[PDB]
Amino acid sequence: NVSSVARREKELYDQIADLTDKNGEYLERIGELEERQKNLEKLEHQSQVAADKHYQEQAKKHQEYKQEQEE
Amino acid sequence: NVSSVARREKELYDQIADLTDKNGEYLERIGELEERQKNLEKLEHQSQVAADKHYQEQAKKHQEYKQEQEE
Amino acid sequence: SNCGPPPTLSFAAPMDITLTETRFKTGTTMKYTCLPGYVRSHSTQTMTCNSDGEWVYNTFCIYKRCRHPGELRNGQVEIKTDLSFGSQIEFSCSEGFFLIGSTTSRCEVQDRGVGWSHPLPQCEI
Amino acid sequence: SNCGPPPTLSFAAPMDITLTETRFKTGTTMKYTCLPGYVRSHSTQTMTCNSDGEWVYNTFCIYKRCRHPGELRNGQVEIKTDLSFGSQIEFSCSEGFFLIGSTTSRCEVQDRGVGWSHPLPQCEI
Repeated sequence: NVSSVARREKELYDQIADLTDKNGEYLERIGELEERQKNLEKLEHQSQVAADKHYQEQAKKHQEYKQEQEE
Repeated sequence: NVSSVARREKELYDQIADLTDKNGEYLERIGELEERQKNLEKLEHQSQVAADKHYQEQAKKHQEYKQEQEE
Repeated sequence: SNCGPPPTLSFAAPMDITLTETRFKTGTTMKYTCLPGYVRSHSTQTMTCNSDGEWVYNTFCIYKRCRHPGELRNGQVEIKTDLSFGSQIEFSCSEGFFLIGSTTSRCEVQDRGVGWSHPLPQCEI
Repeated sequence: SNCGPPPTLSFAAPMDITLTETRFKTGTTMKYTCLPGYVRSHSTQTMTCNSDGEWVYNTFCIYKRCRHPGELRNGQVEIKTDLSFGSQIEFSCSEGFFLIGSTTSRCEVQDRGVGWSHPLPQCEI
């Protein structure tokens, strides 16, 4: 009795140190995913803003064509 | 006193709850995130195969053209 | 080489209420949502089909932990095990004192988390 | 209307060294790591410089926690508070017995985590 009660007290205190540790490994991971996904968000953005610069240029180059097709 | 050792029961058992619970919400987040990052990698992938296609189509619509400056 | 219909779990149910076709090609992976009473224990919540004609996976939903019910003045709160979903706790009073309430309480689902089936009893005189 | 040097923290240190410039640009966010003895309570580990010119943040590192020191046979272990970093515990024997070992223990940084500054004493006849 004296030795099973103090055993539960060990178990609880053992668990608490562990949960606050898991808790640590976990937002270690969501820290690094939230990071990539901020990087990837910027990369894909950069790509699009480029493929839009270019679509705009080719759109002028076809406007030039259409003209030269009388001149 | 045995009221402050049974306040200790609750005080501990409360940690093991509000920890165990936020353990499974960090997992909830790693889920959402590990998922998202997979849904993105396929979004960007499908945007390269589309880009590779339309390029391969333009490279054709060029050779057809070049083959008309001669024809 | 192929598997069959997904095994019914005791901690999670298949994602879509689908027909469950009696055959699945090797490699097919099913997604699962945690049953009420359970939380996520692993990150990914899935099961895969190997080249042995079997469904292999992790144990990815554990029991939610009930909070302690309050202090029981002039009484004992008896925790055989823990406050995990399903686990019972029993109450009792001191010697002079009599118990105005329920003797026992189950950790069942309340809202979409977990609570105590019966409230803390009274211990008066 | 801009940001001065960074305020020293009890729980975190920078990741990219502080030369403590006379000022910082409004909006710049600085990267922090956990001090030994601490773990993270929050996903993001930083602090930015707002439009007023001060650093603004949450408390992203809290204390690590030691495990129980073990069951003191025929003695009792007194946890004033918790086993959280730099918390002291005290031990003590039953009336029959006397203490061989240490009377106090501190939760201290022990290489890659937190341990007990002194081990369990024994309670001898």
